[PDB]
Amino acid sequence: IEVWDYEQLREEYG
Amino acid sequence: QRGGCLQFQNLMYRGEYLAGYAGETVNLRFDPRDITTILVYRQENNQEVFLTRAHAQGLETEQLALDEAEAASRRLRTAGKTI
Amino acid sequence: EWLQAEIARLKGKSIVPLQQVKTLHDWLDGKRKARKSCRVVGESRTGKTVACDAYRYRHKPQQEAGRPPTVPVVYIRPHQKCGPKDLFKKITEYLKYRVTKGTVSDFRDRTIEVLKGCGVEMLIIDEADRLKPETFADVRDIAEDLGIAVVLVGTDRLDAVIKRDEQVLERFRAHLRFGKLSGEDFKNTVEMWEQMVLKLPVSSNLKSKEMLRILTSATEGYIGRLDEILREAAIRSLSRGLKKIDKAVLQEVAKEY
Amino acid sequence: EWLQAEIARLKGKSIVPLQQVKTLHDWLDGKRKARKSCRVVGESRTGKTVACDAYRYRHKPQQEAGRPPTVPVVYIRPHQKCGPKDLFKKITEYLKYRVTKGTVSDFRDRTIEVLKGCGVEMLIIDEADRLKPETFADVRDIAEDLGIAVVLVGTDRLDAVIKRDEQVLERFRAHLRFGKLSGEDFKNTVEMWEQMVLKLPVSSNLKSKEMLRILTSATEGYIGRLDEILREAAIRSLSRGLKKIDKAVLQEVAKEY
Amino acid sequence: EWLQAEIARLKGKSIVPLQQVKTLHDWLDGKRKARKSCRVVGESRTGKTVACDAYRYRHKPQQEAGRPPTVPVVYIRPHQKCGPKDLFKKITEYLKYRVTKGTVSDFRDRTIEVLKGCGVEMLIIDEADRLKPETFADVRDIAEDLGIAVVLVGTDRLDAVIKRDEQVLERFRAHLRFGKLSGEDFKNTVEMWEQMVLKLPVSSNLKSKEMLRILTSATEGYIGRLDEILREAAIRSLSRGLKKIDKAVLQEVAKEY
Amino acid sequence: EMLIIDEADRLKPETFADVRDIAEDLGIAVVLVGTDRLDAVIKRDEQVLERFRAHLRFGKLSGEDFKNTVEMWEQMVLKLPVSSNLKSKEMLRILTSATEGYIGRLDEILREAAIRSLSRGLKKIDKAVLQEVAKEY
Ligand SMILES: Nc1ncnc2c1ncn2[C@@H]1O[C@H](COP(=O)(O)OP(=O)(O)OP(=O)(O)O)[C@@H](O)[C@H]1O
Ligand SMILES: Nc1ncnc2c1ncn2[C@@H]1O[C@H](COP(=O)(O)OP(=O)(O)OP(=O)(O)O)[C@@H](O)[C@H]1O
Ligand SMILES: Nc1ncnc2c1ncn2[C@@H]1O[C@H](COP(=O)(O)OP(=O)(O)OP(=O)(O)O)[C@@H](O)[C@H]1O
Ligand SMILES: [Mg+2]
Repeated sequence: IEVWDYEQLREEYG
Repeated sequence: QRGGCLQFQNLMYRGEYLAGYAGETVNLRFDPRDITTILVYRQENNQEVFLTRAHAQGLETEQLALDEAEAASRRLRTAGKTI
Repeated sequence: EWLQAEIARLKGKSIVPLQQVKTLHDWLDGKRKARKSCRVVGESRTGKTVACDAYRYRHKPQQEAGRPPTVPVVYIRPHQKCGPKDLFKKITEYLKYRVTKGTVSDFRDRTIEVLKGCGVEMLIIDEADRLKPETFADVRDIAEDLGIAVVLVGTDRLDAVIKRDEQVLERFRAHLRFGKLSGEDFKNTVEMWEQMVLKLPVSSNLKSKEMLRILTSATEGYIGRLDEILREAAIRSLSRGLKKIDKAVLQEVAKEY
Repeated sequence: EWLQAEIARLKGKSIVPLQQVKTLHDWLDGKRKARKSCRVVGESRTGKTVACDAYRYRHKPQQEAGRPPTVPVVYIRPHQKCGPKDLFKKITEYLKYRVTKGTVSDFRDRTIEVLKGCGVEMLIIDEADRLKPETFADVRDIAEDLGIAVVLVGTDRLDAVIKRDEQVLERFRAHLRFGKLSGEDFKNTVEMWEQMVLKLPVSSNLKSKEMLRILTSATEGYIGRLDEILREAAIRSLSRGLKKIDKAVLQEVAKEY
Repeated sequence: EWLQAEIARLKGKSIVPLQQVKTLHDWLDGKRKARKSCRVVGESRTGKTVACDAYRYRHKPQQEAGRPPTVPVVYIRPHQKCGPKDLFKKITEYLKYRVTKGTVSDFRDRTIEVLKGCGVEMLIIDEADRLKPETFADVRDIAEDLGIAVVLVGTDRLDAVIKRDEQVLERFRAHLRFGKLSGEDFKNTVEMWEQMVLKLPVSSNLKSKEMLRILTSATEGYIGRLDEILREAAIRSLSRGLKKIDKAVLQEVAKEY
Repeated sequence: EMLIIDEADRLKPETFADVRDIAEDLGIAVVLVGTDRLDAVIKRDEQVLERFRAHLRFGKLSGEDFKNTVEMWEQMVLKLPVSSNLKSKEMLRILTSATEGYIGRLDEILREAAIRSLSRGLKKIDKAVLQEVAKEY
């Protein structure tokens, strides 16, 4: 199952 | 208090008319065998009159003697937890 | 698609004629003719605002070709820490007069002019306790100088504020109180919601004892909760594909409250 | 330097799909589609803010050529003793407008305009109890007037603050509670950190009974302690050259709590 | 000296055909045939003056036989606290006419005469908020009396000025917003800057994950910073005899901001 | 990288919102230093009590550790003309009852004794002069 880097989520954001 | 709250033995009470009297002092009249409901009286023209019944928010279906509420409060203060 | 029309309808809003609304309108019409100031009090989900809007939409602004509109009833709602110039700003905008820069005495003199020119008979002030204490001087002024029935609307907090000043309490003593639904009146109102507002294609028979043990416990008799709980249970039931509400799904919705 | 790369990685942060995050997103979609205001509550290390950032970082802003952004979900966090202007200032900045000097009503009017312009469906307010008591008038207003689901996030003190205003209490009544891990759920979660978060070169077998006693007494079931204990033990044990966590080195980290 | 050629190049300016520029020109072309006044808004480093200037370099003056020059687009930037005379002086001078010792009501009439004579279709007023509040009566008079589209260009303060007057707000109600770069659009733009603007003999490959982290932090999406930073890194690097920009020299630049 | 706040309990209760905010927003460790009263204040808010749990504790000197430390005061801080031999059992009994294991009393008692000693003309501390200083407590 997928787990996310909190900084990748920031980089992918609007 | 603001929003019609009363505080008594650590329990917070609200009731059907209290918010209109915020800042006034009321005589709580209570039964030590079950403090989950309190009668609230106020003074008008130097005559004490009945105001409303106040109920400890979120435990209206329970019962608590004043001794249970006091002993549990000491355990919470000793434990260091919020009340 | 059939479902998506019902899901749009259920998320909308309507005014149902109820006894408490009918009882307010027949009291406000008396105060409008007699020019008496008064207050509507009650708890925070009894539907006071819908009853006052339903009244504003009865007496519509009458129009004559070249004149300011004849507006019998004004309804306004103040912002928090409302000052005298904020109250006057809103009464002037409501009557469709644009508000220019000026001092408080300019705003006062202009508000007093437009209230006369539009022929106002009643001024309904919602959430009256957002008013700063000094503004009540201007509210009593409007009501003694002009023939205007000022209605203050609010929760019991309002009276706690009002009792701080004799001068106001005495203008605004006459009151109508909104209460909670019970007994036959709660039971009958649930059937009005089922037929008139939910319009589900299989009857949910919500007046049955097992459904009313859920609704009476969860709504505590408030019309605000009854509209919210039932629309949510209807959205959730139709989006799951059932043609009516059922005991477990209404339990799932009521568990959150 | 392979060690220094792991020390730079492990002091970082991640989001894991857990049941208490998947549950929140299914619930918040329900509130967003139905436009119903509500609150999320629970003890301070349950990870409510990560669960809400995982919501904000899904549902990304949509861009249309030269239009203002369409922003389905807004998450803001207020400063201490937040006044009406500070709430409006932050909502305006989050939708990417610069806020120019004005009176409180200029900030109010501009905020209502950008919320309605950016098509906002939901407003999430973290640490809601930093709000000054009067500002809730403006939060109730945003939710009454615009079709916006306001979500308040806080802990058990927030309820002690909400219960001081009947108007807020009867609106923000629907709620979800974040709880602590136990039994099989704490056991299963420890394996997810070992295999998805820590990335140590050999299995540390953290779910074994001799190790779960150590971790249970340390963490009390809080996800915010579990991530903290297991990052600190990984950082420390790699700086001593082991490929694992073991009984004595974990008891060294847990003896700091 | 080959090196002295390159530093003289990087110090200058150039226009890159960004989607946002294309989006403005396509929108203003609708407004130019329709003859509708409008405004362009956005943050100060987003490209607005350059995007407007590129539209002025399209639609350059015609000169058929025996006629005045036809000048479809006029563009001006007022100075600060620009009065009614100074606006007319700029419109007259942009159209190459000399002007001699007028009172303001001569400057007004000579401006209306050259705006008719040159066949002006559009008037782009950059930094519109430098206008004194009274000059908008002359801008509305130009826009109503002539068949001219006025485009006010500016920051979020421009809105604050316009909202102070109903007369203006309504002539200029329509709008387009300039916004910052993000996601794949920032990455594509950095790749375009490298090959289009920098042109160093060896590739720096700045779309590489490690380098976009430095630029995203350093620039925060403004097209302004992105350009300055990439130029300053090419200049500094070239002065030290390097063939490329690299990781260390780019961090040396970005730290100054 | 690190912010250290001494006497943390002088902070007004609301300021902790700003202390937590920084610690969470910026990669900055915040260290709160204080007495047992600090924890009595901290336990008055869950939100704070959980960001700052880890705790190192400073104790009192005892046994061999107090005895060994007395030699360091003699050979590195005092450096008197000839040696007072403060590790001897009778001088340790006087010092133990005086200081109660606190390093902030050991530093104080021995300066007060050494100043008296030198200003009266002694090349060292002795039983009676140290008892004169310790009797002030
Ligand atoms: N007669 C009614 N018909 C339909 N919906 C109603 C009626 N009365 C109340 N409601 C519904 O109840 C909810 C709350 O009603 P309302 O806003 O009037 O409460 P309120 O008394 O105004 O609250 P407050 O006192 O804080 O202003 C709304 O969803 C409203 O549509
Ligand atoms: N779902 C998750 N996946 C990964 N790490 C998590 C998750 N939830 C929490 N954490 C970790 O545990 C910590 C929990 O802190 P978090 O801010 O999420 O809790 P919180 O409830 O917001 O605290 P408070 O209520 O006091 O603000 C985070 O810093 C993160 O490192
Ligand atoms: N499309 C573009 N192509 C190349 N350079 C650009 C572009 N847009 C902006 N720049 C550069 O960015 C800097 C500022 O750009 P620009 O002058 O357009 O900002 P602006 O939005 O006009 O500023 P303001 O809004 O304050 O008037 C200048 O160095 C300019 O050359
Ligand atoms: Mg949080």
